Amino acid sequence: GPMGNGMNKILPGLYIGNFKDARDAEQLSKNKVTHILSVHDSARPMLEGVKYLCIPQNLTRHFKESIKFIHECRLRGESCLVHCLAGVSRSVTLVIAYIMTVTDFGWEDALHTVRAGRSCANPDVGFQRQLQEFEKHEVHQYRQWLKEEYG
Repeated sequence: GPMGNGMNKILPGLYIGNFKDARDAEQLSKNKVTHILSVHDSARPMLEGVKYLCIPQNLTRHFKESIKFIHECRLRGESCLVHCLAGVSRSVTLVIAYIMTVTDFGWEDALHTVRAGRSCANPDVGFQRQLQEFEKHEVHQYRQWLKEEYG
């Protein structure tokens, strides 16, 4: 459906879901989620036991902090949930940017990867164009930055 069927594993330690999934103690416990990257303010208090990164549209300027947050979680064997309102566009864009940086993928191959786990994934055209620009002008330096910081 238009807001998914629950939070979905994309890669080991990386999940995408909607705002409801991000408050679902049963899903969070089952998927051992200890980090949440929120691209939508549910107006509800943060949960205990979880490290948050909250992003208040230009998402490119948030790629670096988002990738660091996800990557440091995954390198320590923990699990991160990225969510927005529907888990279709905003969170998906951030996760595509991450996949592009830890692989040699362009944005379309990264979107294929997200859709393999979360079939409702569908960034809106504005974010597709930001990801196109990212693929052409910046992902190669992000890839080098990741190697210099984390080996």
